[PDB]
Amino acid sequence: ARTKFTKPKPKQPVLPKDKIRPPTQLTHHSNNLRITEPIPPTTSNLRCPDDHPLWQFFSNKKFIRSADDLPPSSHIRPWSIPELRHKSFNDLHSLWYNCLREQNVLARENHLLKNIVGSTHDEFSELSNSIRTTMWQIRHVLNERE
Amino acid sequence: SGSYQHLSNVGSRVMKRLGNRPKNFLPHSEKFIKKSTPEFMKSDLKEVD
Amino acid sequence: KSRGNTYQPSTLKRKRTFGFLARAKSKQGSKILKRRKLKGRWFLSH
Amino acid sequence: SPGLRWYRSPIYPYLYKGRPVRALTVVRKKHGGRNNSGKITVRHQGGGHRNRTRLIDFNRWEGGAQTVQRIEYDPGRSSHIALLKHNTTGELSYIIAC
Amino acid sequence: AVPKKKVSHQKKRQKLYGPGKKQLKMIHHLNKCPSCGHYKRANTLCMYCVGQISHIWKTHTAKEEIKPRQEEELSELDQRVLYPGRRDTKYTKDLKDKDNYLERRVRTLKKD
Amino acid sequence: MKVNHSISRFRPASWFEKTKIIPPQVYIFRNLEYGQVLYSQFPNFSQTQVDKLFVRPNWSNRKPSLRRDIWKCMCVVNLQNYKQSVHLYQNLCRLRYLRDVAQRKESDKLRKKDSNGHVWYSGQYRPTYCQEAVADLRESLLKVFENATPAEKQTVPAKKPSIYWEDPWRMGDKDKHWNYDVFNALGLEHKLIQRVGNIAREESVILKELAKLESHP
Amino acid sequence: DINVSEKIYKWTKAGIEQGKEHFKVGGNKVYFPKARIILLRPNAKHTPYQAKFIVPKSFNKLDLRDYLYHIYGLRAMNITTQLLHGKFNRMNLQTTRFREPQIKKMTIEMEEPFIWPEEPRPDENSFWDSTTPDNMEKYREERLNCLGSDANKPGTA
Amino acid sequence: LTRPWKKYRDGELFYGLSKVGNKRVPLTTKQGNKTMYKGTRASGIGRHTKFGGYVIN
RNA sequence: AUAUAUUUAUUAAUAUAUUAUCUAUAUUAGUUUAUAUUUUAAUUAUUAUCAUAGUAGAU
RNA sequence: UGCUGACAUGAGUAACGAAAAAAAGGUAUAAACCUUUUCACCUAAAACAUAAGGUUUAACUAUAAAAGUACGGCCCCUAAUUAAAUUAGAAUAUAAAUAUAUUUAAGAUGGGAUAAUCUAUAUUAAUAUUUAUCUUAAAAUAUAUAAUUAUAUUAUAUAUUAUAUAUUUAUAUAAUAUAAACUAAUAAAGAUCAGGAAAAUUAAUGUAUACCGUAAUGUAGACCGACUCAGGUAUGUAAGUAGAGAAUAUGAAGGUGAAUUAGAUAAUUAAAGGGAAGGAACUCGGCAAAGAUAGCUCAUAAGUUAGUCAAUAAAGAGUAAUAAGAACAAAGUUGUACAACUGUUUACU
Ligand SMILES: [Mg+2]
Ligand SMILES: [Mg+2]
Ligand SMILES: [Mg+2]
Ligand SMILES: [Mg+2]
Ligand SMILES: [Mg+2]
Ligand SMILES: [Mg+2]
Ligand SMILES: [Mg+2]
Ligand SMILES: [Mg+2]
Ligand SMILES: [Mg+2]
Ligand SMILES: [Mg+2]
Ligand SMILES: [Mg+2]
Ligand SMILES: [Mg+2]
Ligand SMILES: [Mg+2]
Ligand SMILES: [Mg+2]
Ligand SMILES: [Mg+2]
Ligand SMILES: [Mg+2]
Ligand SMILES: [Mg+2]
Ligand SMILES: [Mg+2]
Ligand SMILES: [Mg+2]
Ligand SMILES: [Mg+2]
Ligand SMILES: [Mg+2]
Ligand SMILES: [Mg+2]
Ligand SMILES: [Mg+2]
Ligand SMILES: [Mg+2]
Ligand SMILES: [Mg+2]
Ligand SMILES: [Mg+2]
Ligand SMILES: [Mg+2]
Ligand SMILES: [Mg+2]
Ligand SMILES: [Mg+2]
Ligand SMILES: [Mg+2]
Ligand SMILES: [Mg+2]
Ligand SMILES: [Mg+2]
Ligand SMILES: [Mg+2]
Ligand SMILES: [Mg+2]
Ligand SMILES: [Mg+2]
Ligand SMILES: [Mg+2]
Ligand SMILES: [Mg+2]
Ligand SMILES: [Mg+2]
Ligand SMILES: [Mg+2]
Repeated sequence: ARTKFTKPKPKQPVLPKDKIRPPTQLTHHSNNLRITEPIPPTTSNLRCPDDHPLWQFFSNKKFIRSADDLPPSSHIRPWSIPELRHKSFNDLHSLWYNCLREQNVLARENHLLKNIVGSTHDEFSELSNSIRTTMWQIRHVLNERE
Repeated sequence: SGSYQHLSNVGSRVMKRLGNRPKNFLPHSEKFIKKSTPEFMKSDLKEVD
Repeated sequence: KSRGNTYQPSTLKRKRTFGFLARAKSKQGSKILKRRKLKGRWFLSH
Repeated sequence: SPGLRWYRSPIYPYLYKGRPVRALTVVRKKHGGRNNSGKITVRHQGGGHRNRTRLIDFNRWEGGAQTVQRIEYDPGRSSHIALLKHNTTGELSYIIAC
Repeated sequence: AVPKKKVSHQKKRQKLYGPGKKQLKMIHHLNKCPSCGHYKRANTLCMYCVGQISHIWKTHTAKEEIKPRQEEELSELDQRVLYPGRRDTKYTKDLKDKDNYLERRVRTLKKD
Repeated sequence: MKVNHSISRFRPASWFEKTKIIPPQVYIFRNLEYGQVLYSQFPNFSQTQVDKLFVRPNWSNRKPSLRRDIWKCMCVVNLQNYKQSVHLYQNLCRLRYLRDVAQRKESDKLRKKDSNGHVWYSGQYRPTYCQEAVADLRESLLKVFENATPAEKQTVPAKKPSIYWEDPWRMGDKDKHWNYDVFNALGLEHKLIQRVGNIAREESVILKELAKLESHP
Repeated sequence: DINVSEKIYKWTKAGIEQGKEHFKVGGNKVYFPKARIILLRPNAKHTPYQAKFIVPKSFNKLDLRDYLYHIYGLRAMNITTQLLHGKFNRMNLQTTRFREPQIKKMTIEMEEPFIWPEEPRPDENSFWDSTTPDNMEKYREERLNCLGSDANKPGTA
Repeated sequence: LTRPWKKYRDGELFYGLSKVGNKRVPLTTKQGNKTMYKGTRASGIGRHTKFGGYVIN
C-alpha cells in the first residue's frame, strides 16, 4: 500500500541516442485530411436487363396484380383427368413446370398480401389450389399409365 | 398481420378443435362474431357448414 | 440459505429422464404413456 | 505444523523415482465400496488419489535367469515390486521384491 | 392491531365526510386574466398566454433542422433501394399513437 | 517457433519490396451484418486490424467479430508504388480515427438520422459506414496523388492506378464524385471484380489472379 | 500443382463459358417437384446483385441452386441459408401455446443486378390497401374490449 | 417507466402475455445445449469424415 | 487550421472569432509504459468533483 | 372455523422494493418516452465477449449470412454409466416381473490431421498428475583494486545492414536493437498422495465443398425464486496513476441514473458524525461502540512436545513526521474448565 513512508520509484532506463535504431517508417499520414460527406451508392450505374430471369416471378412486371389483372374464375377451369390422359409425357412435364412457375408467382403475391397488408381476400390462394388440383391429376394419370 | 401461418400447418389439434366446435355451443361464437362486425358487413341469417 | 429454487433447468436431463424415449424404452415408462393415453391427455412426456 | 508431528515414513534411497512401465499397468477403477446395486456394501472406503494397478507375476511359469532392473513403490499394495528382465529373451516383468 | 367488528355505514360515512378538513373547498380565489378576460387563479399567471408567448419564442428561436446534402439530393428510387421499409412492433406502434396517453391543457371560461 | 506472420505487424514499402508477395495495393472489406468497413494491406486480416480500426466502440459502432462469413471484399485499390500504398493505408486509418474519436461531432453532423435522432439502421446494419469508407478512400487517394506528381518520362511511362469494385452500384455518381483533374491526369480507372465464380467462397483465388494481373501489366 | 480451390474456380468458369451448369449435377433425378419458393423484398443489408427467397424447410443449398438454374435459368453464384425461429403464440389465453413455424430463407448472389418494381398507389390496386383491414381490426378490438359505459363512447374506426 | 402509457402497476408483464405455459411441446433447432442437433431432413447427401469434414456423394 | 476584409500585376500583418494540443512507426510473441522518429499538437493563474462532510484547526 | 359465487370492513389507510438529478427542444401534449448539454453512479463493474435457460423479450416480418486455417455442433474415439439388445435342448439364477456375467450399441464434462508463403479430410495398392526455473559459469559495462558483484544473457518468439543464385524460392550468418508483468513451446528435476480410456506408411486416382447454432438478455426488467423480488446463477478481457497485490482511492472509454413524484423535515424509528466533566458507576454479562504512533527493514522473552510452536510475540528501534490535515491491511495481556491439533454438525432458533 502507498503509505507516507513510501519512496518514489526511479524512471525506467532509456537507451542512449547513438544506439537507438531508427523506425522503419519515416513518413506518415497527411495532417490535412478533412471529413467529407458520405457518398450514397447510386442506381444510375446499373444496367439491369429487362429480360432478367427474376421477372419470371412477376406477371407483366407488376408488383402485385389487381382484380382486373387476375383471370376471372368464370372463364377458368382446371384440367380434367380425361384431357390429361391423352397428353404425351413431354406435354405433362411441361404443364407441370408451367403450373409450378405460376404457383410461385401467386405465392409471392399471396405472401405480400397476408404478411404486410394482412387482408382476407383469399383469391391467389384458391387460384393456386386449382393449379394444385391439376398437378395431382397429372400425377394420378402418370401412375395409372405406367 | 405478420404471422407466416399461411406457410405451415402448425397446431393441428388446436385448429381442429376450433374448427369443429360442438353444434350446441355455436350461439356462443355466433354472438361475438355478430357483435364484432359492422352493420354493413353482417347478415341476419345463420352461417351454415 | 434461501430455498424455493429447486428446479434448475437443463434440457439434456429434462429429455433424458422425462423425455418420450426415456419412457417408451422401458416397461414402466411404457405403462405411464399408456395410462396417459387412456386418460386422454394431450401431452404424454417432455 | 501440528500435522507433521507424528508423520513418520521409512525412506529407502535405492527406490526408483521415475514412472513404471506403462505396458505392465492398468487403470485402477474406483468403486467406493459399492456393489453392482449401487449400495455401500463395504463402508469407510472412498475417494483417494488416482492410481494404476500393476500387473505383477504370482506364477513365475517361464523360468531362466532374470536380472532385476529396478525396485519400485506400488501404491496398490504394501510391498515393493521388482522389475525383471529375462537374460535370453529380454521380456520385462514385475514380481514382489524380497 | 386488528378491527374487532365491521364498522357501520354510519361510522364510516361520518368519519370520512363528517369533518370539514376532509372536505374539498370551493375555490373562491379566481379572477380575470388581464391579457384575456378568461378565468385564472389569483396571484398566478394565465397558461394560455404563457404558452402563447413560449410558442412565439419557439417559432422565433428554433434552430434550423439539419438535412444532409447527400440525402436531400438523393433520388426516390435510390432512397427505396437503400432505405427500405420495416414493420413496427406493437410497442412502437402504441408509442407512436400519442393522443391516447397525452392530454393538452384545457382552456378556461370567459369571465364576464 | 515462427509466431509472427506478414499480417501481424504493419509492413512498410521496404518490406514490400524485399518480399514482393503482392503488388502495390490496398484491400477494403465490408461487414455483411453491421455494415462497417475494414482496411488491410493484405488479402487477409486478423484481430489486430480490427482492434486498430475499432478503438472506441459504442452501441452504434459495435466492435465486429472475426467470423469470416460476414466479411466480404468491397474493393481493391491498385497503386503505382509501395510508398503510395502505405500512404493510402495510413490516410484511411487516420481518417477513420478522426471520424470516430477526434472529430466524432462533425462526423455525426454529416451522418443521416431517423426519428429519435439515431443514425439510420436496419437491425444493427447502418449503411452510412460504407458510404463514409468510400468518401474517405476518395479523400485519401486525392491527398496521396497530390503529394507526388512527376508528370514526366523519367525511366518508363509507368502504369495507371485502378480501383476494382465489387459492384458498380457501390460508388456514387461518377461525375459529381470521382471527376477531378488529379484522377484524370493520373488516368485512374474504375474496374470491376469478375463475377464468373462463387466470389464469396473463392475470394482468395479471385484476388490472387487480380494481383497477378496487376503485377504484370 | 493447382490447389483444389483454384480447381473449383476453373470448374465454375468452364461451366459458365460452355453454358452448362456452373456446378456438378446430382444423380437423384426429380422429374415432378412440387416445391414452391417465394421471392422477397430486398433489405437494407443486401445489394442489387442479391435476392432472397422463402424456401422449404427440408430444402437444401444445392437444391436451390439446381432449382433456380433448371426451372428459371437464374444462376446463383453464392447461396446462404437463414433458418428462422418460431416464437410461441396462443390465439387466446385459454388455449395451448404452440410455436410458430420456422421459415427457411436463402440469399443468392447474382451476375446481373435486379431492382423490384414500384409500390402501387392506394387507388391503383384494390388488394394493396391496409386501411380497410387495419380499420376492421381496430373496430374488432374496440368492440371486444368495450366493457361498460364505453359502449356509448364514439368509435374511432 | 417500461411503457409510458401505464403509470401504475396493473399486471402487465415486462414482455409477452403469460409467464407460464405448457413445456411439453416438441423441440426445434434453436433449443438445447451446443451438442443438440435435430436437423431439417435437408442433408442425407454424403459421408462424414473421420476428422470432422463431410464428403458429398 | 477554418470564416470575413486588405498591403501584387492562395494570401502577409492586423481586428478579432471558432476548434485542437492528437495521431503513426521502432526497440524479437501480447499489454503497458520510457525514449527516439512523425506532427501545431504548450507551460502559468484560478475552479470543480470523488475518496465518511475524503481528511485535521477554528466557527 | 360447511362448499362455491358476488360484495363489504380494515381504507382511500400501509405500501409503490437498496438509487441524482436539472433545463431546452420534439410538443401553447409529458416528472415517467426521445434528443442535446450540465451533474452524478458502476468501473478486476451496473462495461466488453460468452455458456446454460427462457412467454423473440432484439436495432423485427424487407428479421439473426460459414468448406476450414481462433467454428462450435454434426462426424471418429472413448470415461463415468446405460441398454424388452447379445450368449448340441442347454450362458447362470429366479413365483412372474426379473436379476447376474460376457458381447455388442449408446454415452462427454475429454482426445481428433493441414493450413496466410493459406490449406485439403475420400476411394483402390501393406496391417506426459502436481509443483519449481539454482550457490556456481561468459563478455561489456557500474564496478575497486586481485575484486567479485551487478546485470541483457547463462534457453525461444524479428526486422534491418552487409558476403550469393538456377534464368532471388531455400539457406551458411557476422553485426544492431528490452524496462516491468503475462502467454505458449523447450530443457533440466522435487515430494509422495505414485498421477484417464480409446480410433496402422507410402503410392495412383479424387475434391464443384451437405446439415444445425449465430438476434438481444445473459451479478438479470429478457433465467431459478408465486412479483419487472436488495436472494441463487458458469467463463475470459477487465485504460492509466498507486501500490506487494485482482487490496484501497480515482476513473479514460462504455453503460446507467430505475412504474412513483413535489413539499415539509413535529413526536418517534432506522443507518451515520461530534460531544464538556467522569470512565463500566450500565448490564446477567464491556452486549454495542471506542481504542491501531508503519504496512517495509531490524529486534523479539518465559514456557516448550525444540516446531522464530509461542510469533504477525508484548515493549522497542531506523526511515521525511513535529498543532493536525485520504481509503484499505493490522484490535492487548493473564488464570481456569473442556477438547491434542486443522476439520464436521442440527439447509431455516
Ligand atoms: Mg416451486
Ligand atoms: Mg438422473
Ligand atoms: Mg474400516
Ligand atoms: Mg471462405
Ligand atoms: Mg448456417
Ligand atoms: Mg420465470
Ligand atoms: Mg439456447
Ligand atoms: Mg465514484
Ligand atoms: Mg461527498
Ligand atoms: Mg389507520
Ligand atoms: Mg397515518
Ligand atoms: Mg406512506
Ligand atoms: Mg417537456
Ligand atoms: Mg475493487
Ligand atoms: Mg485498474
Ligand atoms: Mg453483454
Ligand atoms: Mg464447422
Ligand atoms: Mg460410438
Ligand atoms: Mg464436447
Ligand atoms: Mg447467443
Ligand atoms: Mg452476438
Ligand atoms: Mg419465495
Ligand atoms: Mg433481481
Ligand atoms: Mg479500484
Ligand atoms: Mg466517464
Ligand atoms: Mg447493460
Ligand atoms: Mg424503485
Ligand atoms: Mg424526512
Ligand atoms: Mg464525552
Ligand atoms: Mg474528554
Ligand atoms: Mg457492575
Ligand atoms: Mg447495578
Ligand atoms: Mg466486543
Ligand atoms: Mg527475560
Ligand atoms: Mg527460550
Ligand atoms: Mg480489520
Ligand atoms: Mg476441538
Ligand atoms: Mg475449528
Ligand atoms: Mg442451525
